[PDB]
Amino acid sequence: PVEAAIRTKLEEALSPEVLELRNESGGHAVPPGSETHFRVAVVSSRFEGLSPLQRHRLVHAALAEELGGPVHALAIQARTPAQWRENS
Repeated sequence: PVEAAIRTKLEEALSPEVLELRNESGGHAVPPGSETHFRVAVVSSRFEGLSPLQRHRLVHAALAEELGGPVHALAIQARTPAQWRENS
């Protein structure tokens, strides 16, 4: 399932601390074995040194197949552990 796959792929790609994620694709008339449509939240030490928009544009342009490989539509939120530890 694409949530276990994107978990594994992002753990190979950007070395996470933490994730909270969901598929929305049970909302659509999509074929059996299809999970087209997705949401992610992520914490990683790889997301500091950056503006929030700057890092988002970096995942969206760099990692388009690494996020959206088996998923024809998805959205992210990307975070740092010191922000997540305190308040988000």
